[PDB]
Amino acid sequence: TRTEKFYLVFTEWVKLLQRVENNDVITTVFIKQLVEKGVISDTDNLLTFVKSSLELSVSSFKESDPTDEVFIAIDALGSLIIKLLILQDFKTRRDYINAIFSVIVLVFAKDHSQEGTTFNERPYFRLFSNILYEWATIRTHNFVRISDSSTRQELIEFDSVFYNTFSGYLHALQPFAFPGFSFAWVTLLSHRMLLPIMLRLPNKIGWEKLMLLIIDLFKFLDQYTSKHAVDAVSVVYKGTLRIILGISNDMPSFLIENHYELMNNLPPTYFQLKNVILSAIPKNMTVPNPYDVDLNMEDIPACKELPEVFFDPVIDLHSLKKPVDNYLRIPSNSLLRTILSAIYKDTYDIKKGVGYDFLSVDSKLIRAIVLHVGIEAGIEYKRTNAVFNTKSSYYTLLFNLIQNGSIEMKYQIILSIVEQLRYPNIHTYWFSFVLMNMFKSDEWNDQKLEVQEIILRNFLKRIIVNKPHTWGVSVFFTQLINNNLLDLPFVQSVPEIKLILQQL
Amino acid sequence: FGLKALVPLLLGADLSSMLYSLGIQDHRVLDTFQSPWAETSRSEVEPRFFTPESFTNIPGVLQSTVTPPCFNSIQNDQQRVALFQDETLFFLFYKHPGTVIQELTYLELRKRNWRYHKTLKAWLTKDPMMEPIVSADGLSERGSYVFFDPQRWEKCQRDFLLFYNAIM
Amino acid sequence: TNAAFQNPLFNDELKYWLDSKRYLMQPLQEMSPKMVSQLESSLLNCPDSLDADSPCLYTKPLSLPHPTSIFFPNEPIRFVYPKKDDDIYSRTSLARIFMKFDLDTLFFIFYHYQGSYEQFLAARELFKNRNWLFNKVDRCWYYKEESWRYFDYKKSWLARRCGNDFVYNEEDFEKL
Ligand SMILES: [Ca+2]
Repeated sequence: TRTEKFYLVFTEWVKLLQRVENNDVITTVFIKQLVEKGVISDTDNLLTFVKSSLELSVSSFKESDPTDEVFIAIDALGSLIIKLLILQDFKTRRDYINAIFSVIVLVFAKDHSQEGTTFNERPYFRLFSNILYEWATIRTHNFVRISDSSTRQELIEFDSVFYNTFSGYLHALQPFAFPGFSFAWVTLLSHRMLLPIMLRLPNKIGWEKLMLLIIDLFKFLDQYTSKHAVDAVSVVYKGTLRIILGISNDMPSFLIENHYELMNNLPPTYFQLKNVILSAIPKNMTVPNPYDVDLNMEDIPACKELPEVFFDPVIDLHSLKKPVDNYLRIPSNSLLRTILSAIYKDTYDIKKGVGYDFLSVDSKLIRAIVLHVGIEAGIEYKRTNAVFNTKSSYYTLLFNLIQNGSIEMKYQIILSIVEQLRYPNIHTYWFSFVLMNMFKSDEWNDQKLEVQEIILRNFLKRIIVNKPHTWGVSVFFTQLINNNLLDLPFVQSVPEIKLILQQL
Repeated sequence: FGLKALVPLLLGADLSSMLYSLGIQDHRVLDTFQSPWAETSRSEVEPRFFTPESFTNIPGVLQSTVTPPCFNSIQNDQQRVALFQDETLFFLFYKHPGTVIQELTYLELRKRNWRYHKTLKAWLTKDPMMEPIVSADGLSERGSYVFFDPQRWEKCQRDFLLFYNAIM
Repeated sequence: TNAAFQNPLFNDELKYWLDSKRYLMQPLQEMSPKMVSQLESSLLNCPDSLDADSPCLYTKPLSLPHPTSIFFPNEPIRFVYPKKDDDIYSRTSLARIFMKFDLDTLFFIFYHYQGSYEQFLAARELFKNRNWLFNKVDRCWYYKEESWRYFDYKKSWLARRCGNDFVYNEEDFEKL
């Protein structure tokens, strides 16, 4: 008669929410009178009640006709959960929310993976969306709708916990783990009562879990997208692109300050999405016409500012950190030699493909080193002169990394460098200087034309694609057509790219 | 070095239409974000919003003895409905089908010399600046009218051949 | 590792949960036929805006049922667009059309859909775009042109002047 107790309780709840408004004090009296009886006080009773209500609600969805309200029980359940969080005294609230999410994802998993499955993603999606809405509705204006000032303060403190918990479970519900939920999952990632809030929690405490989720997405895309592997996945890409566009519009600093991890996990053939992420521009900045031939970054204050980096790439340099910093601080040729050897030893990896192993360049590490050199360069410039110089440790380190590297090594270095050409800031400026000097350098050991072709390639990848183009790339390319191109031998060797060039 | 490279064969997509699909001056689009896909973005969604307590339980609206107000009486609610402007009646008529207030706004609009077109589901009224000319069979008249367009919230003048079996 | 997963009441479920971790144990995989099916049906059941929309199981009725003409609309209308800074509501069909609404219709909506989003947007139009102020104490909307006026929602449904002895006390007005 305990099963019947929980079933009847939930049924009565559903009937009530179809008769009175959600905020009706009759509801509050219901929950408090529910909690006086103690029928869900003890842990097993609570887990059993949430489980049974969940199963009944999902079944209710399944056995309803589309013309009905198929989410009634689900909707009521969302309300009941958040009201159970609000209207109780908590000695432990994190333990509660964690328990409830646990029950949900457990029932979810069994519904999804079992043999004769009749799984639908929608009722669970609806459950999560509703939870999001309910919390969104009670949280407005620092939980002002909560009467007790103590309880109010408690919820205020709990807010961030709520969102990072939700995100944690959402993370565990990612496409790799539960493909049958994928689209719903993606929708939840960009839910209007999840993404804009976690983009905006104070001191960026929402950014990490967001990046976790976005990385999950990118990885899922990369696994099932190649140049040859041409479908559902493409649909998922399209949605992703929409989401990233929204983010670029609303919170560009999120795309700007996470470009390292975002590039580390982004599929290499997603040219457009790469440009979209790197074209992000801080909210109230207006950029100069990038095609202005008479442009000069010396005459732009913005080009002297240091961009923010949410995750310091130096971590990913591991032991290399200490030597690389040494050489940058006070350069010498023997130290240069040593760290070149160290870097090479770490960047030339053996990757395990299917049926055979092969040599592989550690492109993530390369990006980390290039970004690190850029950051330290910008910092040295702010400290103050000798940073925009060929003799400088930063330029020399990148130069010699390219010079003594394999063709793949060269291409990767130059790629990460071009990635750093974004909005007007000190990185875009300095790396443009670096690139141009490399293009014009007379210090290449019989690899001048190779470097030039690699550079030119890395730019055509960024401009012969549809808009957006990043500011620095449009600028650099403009300076490239109007300096000291078609006379280059390797450009003549190919008529197809020669033509696209000729349009320019 | 063939691969590293200068031999590409021929991503890319015009993002203009996709950007117009979202809400793009500076404007947040994410707080009204319907879905990651267009084909499945088939309705606007309710954003977060703040309702002060003073917005609720407002007593005595138009002398109502109950809170919130309601319109449940054909006989007694005409006096309240009469106080509303044409547009407000249109709003009610298009928002509450099969209710007392739809019937009361129909009757009130009818009284203000609006006529309801059955197949267009749109209200029209005579443009005073011209006199109708009834057709020879008497089943229609040709005249100048003002139609109300509830999607543009506009009165719209039109020369029109109007059939009497089509209005009520 | 977590407390609810280790309860016998969920033992069976736990198995499937643990299965979800399999993709971590094997390094990389071409898409299983099964996974293709799952992904295909996830595409099929993809949640739409209506699924993502806010829940509402009950609203106090505005008006009793009545036998109306079959020629009237039989479903509620859905509006779609065919400091006055920008906010998240600025480009919604509702907000954009409320810009075209008469004070009469805005005041109606404000007092007859209390607690609703329509009310919220009406109040927003009134406050943000027409410089009316709302009073916590008498629930009236005021407007200033030393001469004040208020909309008499209680009786006359018109704008009435306040007396000469009216003073604006900010503590009595709602901060919007
Ligand atoms: Ca390595």
